[PDB]
Amino acid sequence: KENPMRELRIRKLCLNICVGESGDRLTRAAKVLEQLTGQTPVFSKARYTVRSFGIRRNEKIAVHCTVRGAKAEEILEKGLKVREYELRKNNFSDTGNFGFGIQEHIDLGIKYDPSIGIYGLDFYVVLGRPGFSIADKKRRTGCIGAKHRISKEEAMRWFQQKYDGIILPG
Amino acid sequence: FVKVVKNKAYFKRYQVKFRRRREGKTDYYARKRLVIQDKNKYNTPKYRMIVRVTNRDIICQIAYARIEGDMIVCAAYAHELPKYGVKVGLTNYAAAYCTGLLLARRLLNRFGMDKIYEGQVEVTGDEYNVESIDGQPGAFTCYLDAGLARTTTGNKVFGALKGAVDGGLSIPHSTKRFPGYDSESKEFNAEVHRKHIMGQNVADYMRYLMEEDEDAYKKQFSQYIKNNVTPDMMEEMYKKAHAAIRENPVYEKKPKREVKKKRWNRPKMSLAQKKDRVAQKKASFLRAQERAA
Amino acid sequence: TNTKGKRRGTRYMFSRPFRKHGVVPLATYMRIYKKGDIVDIKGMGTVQKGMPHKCYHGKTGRVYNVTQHAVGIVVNKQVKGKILAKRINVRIEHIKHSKSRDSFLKRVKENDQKKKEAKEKGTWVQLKRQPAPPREAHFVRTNGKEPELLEPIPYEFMA
RNA sequence: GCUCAGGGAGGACAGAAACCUCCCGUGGAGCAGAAGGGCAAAAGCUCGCUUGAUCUUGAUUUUCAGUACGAAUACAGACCGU
RNA sequence: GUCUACGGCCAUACCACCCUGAACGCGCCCGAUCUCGUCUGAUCUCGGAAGCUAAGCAGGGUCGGGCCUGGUUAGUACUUGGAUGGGAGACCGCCUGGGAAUACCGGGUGCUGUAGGCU
Repeated sequence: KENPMRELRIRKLCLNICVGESGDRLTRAAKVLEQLTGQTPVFSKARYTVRSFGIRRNEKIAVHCTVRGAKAEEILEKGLKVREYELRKNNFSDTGNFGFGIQEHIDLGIKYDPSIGIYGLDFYVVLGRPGFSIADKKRRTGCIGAKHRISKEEAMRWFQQKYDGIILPG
Repeated sequence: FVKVVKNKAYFKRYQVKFRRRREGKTDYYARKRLVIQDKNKYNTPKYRMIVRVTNRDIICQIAYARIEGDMIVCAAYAHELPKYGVKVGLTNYAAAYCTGLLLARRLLNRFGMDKIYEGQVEVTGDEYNVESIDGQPGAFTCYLDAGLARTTTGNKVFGALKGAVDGGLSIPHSTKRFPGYDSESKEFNAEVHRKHIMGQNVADYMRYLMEEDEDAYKKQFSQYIKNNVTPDMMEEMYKKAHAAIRENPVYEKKPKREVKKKRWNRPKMSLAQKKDRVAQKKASFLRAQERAA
Repeated sequence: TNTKGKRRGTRYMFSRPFRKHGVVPLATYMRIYKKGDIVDIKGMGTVQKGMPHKCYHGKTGRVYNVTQHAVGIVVNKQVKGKILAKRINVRIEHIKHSKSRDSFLKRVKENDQKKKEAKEKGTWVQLKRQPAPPREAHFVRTNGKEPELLEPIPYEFMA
C-alpha cells in the first residue's frame, strides 16, 4: 500500500516583502513579519545599478524570514483563507514546490498599527521527504535518487485531497 | 530548446577527482600537511591519532603513512566498553574519554612501556603534559587528525585527545576548546571540564525530566531504565571503568567461525549470455509484429 | 632579439597533461632521497615554488645535500665550448629517482652470485656481455603445400 | 567557513531587467595590470584576528667575461604572528 | 563472499535510468535540559534508540553515452644519408635505413595494502 519512510512533510516556509527605499519604508517591512512569527528578520542587499527603478550598488531592497516545523502550519493555513483554498496549473514548479502570495497583511490576523502600516507579501512552501537532508550535510554527501525526488504530480494531489481545495488550468 | 549541457563533449574533457573525495571522507589539503615528513629525517615515521565519531559509537586508531598505504599500529574502539562494566553511554563526551584512555593504555601495553608513564589516576580536569626522564625509554609524540569535525569549544573529538594524554602520551594541545573555558572572560575553568568527563552532564536530564512529567523520561532514557542505571550510580560507576583499563588493558578476540560456503551476491553475466539476451529480444519483437498484423 | 624573461618559451614545457590538472598525488611526496642517488629533472607547473630554470629540464644528476623541503643536486650543462658542472637547488615535486641506476644493481647480484656458486663443481661462468652476434644456418621445412607468387598490382586512380 | 560564468521551471505591484526559492552546471567565472601558464572542502566569495612588507653572516639560479646591478632559489640564529 | 576506520594508484573506478540486500557494520531517524551555532536544532554542536530498507551505500543489469586496450587506415603520410637521376618551372621518380592519426570493426568495465568484525 505504502512504506512509512516516504512521508512528504513540510520542510520550510520562506516569507519576504520587496519595497525599494532606504530609510523608514524598509524598517516597517520587518515589523509586519515580527507580529506574526516571533523571530527578527534580516535585511538583504543588491547586485547592480539600473536607475529605471533606482537601487544603487549595495543599497537595501528586501527582507526575509524562514520558519520550519511546528511553525510551518499555523502561518500557512492563515494565508489559505486569503487565497480561498485554491491555486492555478501554472503555480507549481518542476521539482514540486508550490508558490502563491496575497495583496495585503491585515486579514491574516495581525492588527493595524497607525505608523507601521500595511505591506503585501510573497509566500513559498518547500515540500520534502525524510532524507532530502542527505544532500546538505558536510561529511558524506550524495544526491537523492529518482523514486525519492518529488514531481509536479505529487505536489498537486497532496493539495486537493486533504484540504478539499481546487486547482484550475490557465 | 535549451542547449544540452552534458553531451558527448562534456564527458570527453572530464577529469574525475580522487576516489576518496567523490565518496567524501578524506581532506587532502590538511592530510598533506598532516601525514608527511621533513626529508632530513628519512623514514623516522610521523605519528598521528585518528579519531572518528560514528552515529552510534566512536573509533580511535593510530597511524604512520607508507607509500603502499598507511598502517595502523593500534586501535581501541568504543564497542568494547561492554567488557568494562559500562552497559550504556557509548557515543558521548564521557565515553570519548574512555576510548581515548583505552588506546593509550593498550599501546603502552604493546611495547614494554607499562611501568613508565602512568599519566593520571585522579580526574582533576586541567592542563596536563608528559615529561621524559633520564635513563629510561621516552614518551610518545603523535598529533591529532580531526577529520571534518567543526572544531568548537565543546566537541567529543577533544574528549578523545584528553583520554590519551592522561594515560601517558605527550600530545600538544590547548584548553581553549575543552568544555568550561569561558571565551568571554578568558580564563580556563577546572571543575566544569571535570563534570563533562565523568558523566554528570547526562545525570541532570534524568532528574529534570522526571520532576517535570513522566512523558519525555520514557523515549529518552529508556535503555537506562531497562539496564537499571539510576542517577545515584552515575558517578559511582564511571570510577570503576577507569580502573579496569589500568588493570587489564590487553586485547582479546573471537575465533574464526566455520564457513557454510554459499553465494549471497550476484555474479557478472557473461559475454556469451549477454549475446544470448540480444537474438531473443530482436526476434520476439518481429514475431509479435506479424502476430499483431 | 628575443627577450630575456625566465619562463620564456615554456608555453608547453611547464604545462600539465590533458586530464591531469589538480591535486598533487601523495606518493610523489613520500619517497626518501638519499645523498648520492641519481635523479632526473622535470619542472611541474602546479607548484610555482621550487622550479629549476628551463635549461635543466630534461637532464639528470646526482645529489649532494638533503634538508626539510629540497635537495641540492649536481648536473652537467654545456655553454659555448666547455662543460661547467654545477649545483642547483630544487624542491622535491620537480624530480624523480634515476631509472637506469637499478638495472646495474640487479645484474651485479647475478654477477656476484655465479662466481662463488658454480665454482666448486667446475665450470667457467661468462658474466661479460656481447652485442647481437650474426646468426647461423637453419632449415625451412615446407609441409606439402608451397610459397606464393607475388606479382605486383596495376595502377588505378582513386579520387 | 562558503562556491562561482551562465541556463530552466516557480512567486503580490514587477515588466527583458529590483529581490526570494528548488533543480541542472570540469569552471565556460574569478585571482590590480600586456599576454601565456597555474588554482574548486582553492590560489577564488565572507568573517576573525594581525603586520616574515622585522634584524643578520654566508651558498646558489638567472643575464654571463661564467664580472656588476636588478630580480629569483635552498639553509642556518633571533624575536614575532595565527 | 562481504563491510567498517585510515589509505596508495586516480573514470577498466565517471555519468543516466532500472532489478536485488541474508547477519553484523554504516546510515535515514527522534530529541534541545547542558556544551556549541543559526533570520529558521534545516546545517553546525549536544542527548538518545520509538520507527524502515523509501533513499546515500553495495552487487548485478544496458545491440546504452564516455574512459582503457587491440585490429583496419598503412608500409599510406612524414624522415636521416645519397647520385653530374627526370622536369622549362612547380614539383616528382629510384638508392640506403628509421615509420605517424581519424573515420569504420572487435573485446573489457577497478585493482590492492594496515588494522576490527559479520555469514
